Amino acid sequence: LANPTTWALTKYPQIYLYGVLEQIYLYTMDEARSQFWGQKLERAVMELQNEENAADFASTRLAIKDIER
Amino acid sequence: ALERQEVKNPTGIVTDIAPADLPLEKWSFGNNVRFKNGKAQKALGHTPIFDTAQAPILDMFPFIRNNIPYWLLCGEQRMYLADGTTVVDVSPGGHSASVTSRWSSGSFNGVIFANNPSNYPYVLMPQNSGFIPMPNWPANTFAKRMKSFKNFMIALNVTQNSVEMPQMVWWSTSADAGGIPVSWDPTDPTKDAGQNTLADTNGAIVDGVKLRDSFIIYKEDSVYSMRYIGGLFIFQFQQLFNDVGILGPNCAIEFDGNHFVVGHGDVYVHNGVQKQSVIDAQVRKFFFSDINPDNYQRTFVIADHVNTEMWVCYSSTRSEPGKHCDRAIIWNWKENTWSIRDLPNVLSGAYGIIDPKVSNLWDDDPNPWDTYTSVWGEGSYNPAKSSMIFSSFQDKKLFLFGNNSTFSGQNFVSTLERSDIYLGDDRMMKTVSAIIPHITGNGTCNIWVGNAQVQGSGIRWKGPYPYRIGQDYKIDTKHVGRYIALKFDFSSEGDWYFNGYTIEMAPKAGMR
Amino acid sequence: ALERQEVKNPTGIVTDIAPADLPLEKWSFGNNVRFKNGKAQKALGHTPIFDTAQAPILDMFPFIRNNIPYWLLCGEQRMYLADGTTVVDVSPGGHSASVTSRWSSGSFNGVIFANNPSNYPYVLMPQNSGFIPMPNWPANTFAKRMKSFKNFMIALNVTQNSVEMPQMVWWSTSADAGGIPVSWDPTDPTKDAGQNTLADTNGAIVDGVKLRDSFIIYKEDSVYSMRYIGGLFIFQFQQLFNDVGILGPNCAIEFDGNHFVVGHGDVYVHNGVQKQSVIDAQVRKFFFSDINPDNYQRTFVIADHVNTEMWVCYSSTRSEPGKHCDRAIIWNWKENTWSIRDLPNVLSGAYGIIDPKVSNLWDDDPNPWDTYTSVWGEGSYNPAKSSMIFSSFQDKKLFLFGNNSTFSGQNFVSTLERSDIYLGDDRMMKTVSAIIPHITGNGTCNIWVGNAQVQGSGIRWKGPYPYRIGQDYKIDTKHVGRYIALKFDFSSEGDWYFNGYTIEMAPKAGMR
Repeated sequence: LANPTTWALTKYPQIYLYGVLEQIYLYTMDEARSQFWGQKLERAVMELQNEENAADFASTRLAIKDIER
Repeated sequence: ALERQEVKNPTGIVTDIAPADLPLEKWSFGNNVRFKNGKAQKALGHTPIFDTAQAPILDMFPFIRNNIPYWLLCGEQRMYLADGTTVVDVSPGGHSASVTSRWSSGSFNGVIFANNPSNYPYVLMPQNSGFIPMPNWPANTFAKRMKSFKNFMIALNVTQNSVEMPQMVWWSTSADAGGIPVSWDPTDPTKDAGQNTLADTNGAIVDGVKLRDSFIIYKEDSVYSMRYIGGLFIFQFQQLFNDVGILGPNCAIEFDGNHFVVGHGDVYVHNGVQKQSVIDAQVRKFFFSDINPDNYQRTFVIADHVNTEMWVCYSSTRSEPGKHCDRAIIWNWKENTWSIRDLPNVLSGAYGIIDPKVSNLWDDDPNPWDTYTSVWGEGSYNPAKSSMIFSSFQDKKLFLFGNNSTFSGQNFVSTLERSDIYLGDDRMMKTVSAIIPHITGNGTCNIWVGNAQVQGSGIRWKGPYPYRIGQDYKIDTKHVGRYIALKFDFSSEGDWYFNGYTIEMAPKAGMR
Repeated sequence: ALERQEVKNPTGIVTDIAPADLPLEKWSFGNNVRFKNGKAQKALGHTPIFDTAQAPILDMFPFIRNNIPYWLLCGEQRMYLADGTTVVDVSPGGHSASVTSRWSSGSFNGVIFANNPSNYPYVLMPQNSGFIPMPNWPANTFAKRMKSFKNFMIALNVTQNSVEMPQMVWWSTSADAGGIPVSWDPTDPTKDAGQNTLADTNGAIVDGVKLRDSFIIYKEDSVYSMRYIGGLFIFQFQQLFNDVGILGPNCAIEFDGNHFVVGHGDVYVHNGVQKQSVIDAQVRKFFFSDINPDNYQRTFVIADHVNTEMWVCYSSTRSEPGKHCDRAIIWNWKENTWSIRDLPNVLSGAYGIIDPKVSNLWDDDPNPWDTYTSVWGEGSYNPAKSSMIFSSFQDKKLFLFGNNSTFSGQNFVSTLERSDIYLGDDRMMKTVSAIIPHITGNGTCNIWVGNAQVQGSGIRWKGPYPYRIGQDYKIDTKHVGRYIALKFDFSSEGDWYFNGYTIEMAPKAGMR
């Protein structure tokens, strides 16, 4: 309540919506829907991380092979 | 991945058994509906009739004279005779009738007799055009009830010479070959007129009704039977029941060789040998808690043979003391179902043939298409079927019940509600995706869906869903809950038949 | 992984059959509960009434006079008459009644008659305002029982000239039109008064009750019937039963054309042709082991037609000898169920219409919201329904049973217990994770869960679990055992309906 808005909510609300739904179905002790919504949330998180990783293609090669000897 | 449960032909209203234990084909609550042939339909509507007579009318009696129907309407001080076109006064003078002195009447030897407890009996012969005092009637004698049986006239609850006595049955001479009885003296041993006293209980004689070949006499706490045997005693008396009686006059009707009786604390049916209750375990507690304490004597029973129904009309607790009957419970004897209906403050009713005298034509038709209507061939007058007419004394009106679908122009609301449906699973949570009603006709209905978490506790309802009869297939919603409840609300200006529905549910949604 | 077993509408208490053999819908033990319409409800409460009359009251009789209810209270030495507002003495002088000389009374030809075995019969005419000794009554004659049948008065268990004959039926002359019988002499052959003796068994006449169109006479060991035939013999006598009798006066009631009788060692129902027991295999052994040996003559039966119940009131072994009835067993004749109730040391009771004369208003209401209450439209006076009134002689009190949910302010405890539930598996051990009750109303209940390892052996109980009616959905526990037992304890200050429950169990926990 003290912090109504964050960048995460304004960038991709599906993440928060799916997470809250999964938490709700965990609380109501339902198993199938909880797993379904957990998978949806995990897929959304993976999509966001993948989009971040492929933001710049040149930087992908670097920061991988450092100090071998 | 969508389950469906179908409810087929739910009829009747039951309020004694808890709603969670009722079968799926019953309604927990309702108002302004009828049940017939497995269908729930809109309650009958009333239209004004005989809108040309003056003064309030107390009682009505239909009959046929000269191959023409005629309704004899008893007023507070004068009679009237109606034929559907004109009202003719036929009263001899000024009577002293009131709401505490009601009218009894009938036919005997072709002579129409009428009587009230505050005047000498009056008769009408086929030759005369008005009533005359009954010949040979003893002076200073009044009879609370007067009836005709075989070739005799019988008086019940009689006062004489300023001393009253309610436990004497008085019968006159046989006087066959037409005419009226020539004497009423019981002391004469050369005639068959006589008296008897049914005095072994504190109750008083209330009414007497024919049944097959017997005359059933109802006291306040017991039921007796009278049979004609001729010989030296004419009549033979026999006690039938000692534990129940009757509530008041006009509270016992005959149908199919049985008697439907409204007693004190029970409503039963008997054939003179076996007696059994018909209101038990259905609406008994509800009915015997709604009677107005100050008016528990206007209750009366009427019969609809065409529809095979019995109407019990009474004054509910919603009305202030001093008003007449405003509510009715209707029992169907071919299906054993009960229904509740509102009444427009009536006092008495009658069942008989009536001609409203309404032209059909094409250019004299108010009440647009979606207002009841009948089949194409049927007209406004059907001599093969009877009709019900009620009288509102305080409002001075006469209502004919039947075709019209409005309360004399006004629109009413019909409701049907069921609650606590869980389909044998009282732990999981149901989803309820859609409701498919089976309604045929015209109009618009409103559907309410609610849920309850604990049996018998509060219910969280969801907003009304409109449904157009004949066009819409279903209504869409989403209501998670443990115990389901449905409510159907029908407006007016349309005729509809309702014969079941279907619930479409998504997979369950947990157990807390 | 959670099994569920639902028990729906358990009604009735059975103690004769071993609890392990009862169906799932029966209670092994209970106290202070009623069964109706498949629901178990709190027992009725009593409120003091007629708190303005002096001296103890022996017997009570309601009737209607001048269109108003009136209750005649026959006390130790003086009659009283009450109308709900004032008590008026009407006794002529000083009677000599006692607990061994009880009052009989009734109506005949509009005259109210009363009698006790130590005085000449007294009558009350409609004109007078007091009682008068019966005219034409023979001198030095006393009748233990006096009743009215058709147009005759009947005396039973009669003493005359200081010699008692306990097996005579004495009938007076027939009454014409009205008034009391003019003679009682049997020797006169010009009248129809007479006597008969039912002397073929050592038993004595105890009571006589009408049934349909015949008068049933009960002896201590046999049952006879009498019928009116007129002619030269007036009455015809017919023996019905020889193996059973009656326990005492006021131990036989009529309902639905049958007679419910409490005999010596049995409680049965008969229609005059076929007889069958209704207490066998349910509470027979329990009932005929609890009656106080020194007081097995105060037992009496009363009827509740509105609730369709029969109350047998007796003095249990818990009470010190010399006290009156304190316990009751109630039988429901529409569902064939038995229940046990406590009583506040009463001696006699009556069923009739009463007006408590209590204003409704808004600012005259004790008894806060969660104390029974009724529907919104109902008032304190309901003429359409009757009520039960009991009299406590030793405490000099009059109780009206009904609306109130407390024992005149005091709170009582209702219990319902079932034991030895194993659901067809008597080897493995059950877990029992939760109990879900189906209770609607207000108040708080306590639930006890126990287990037994050997059928009929001791039970290990668990601490009471509180349950708030209307809010809590279930109670959580963990109780491993072989045979399950449940107990429900209801306090007072609330009205509750109980119509089944559900057991939620985890997978079994081995076979030891």
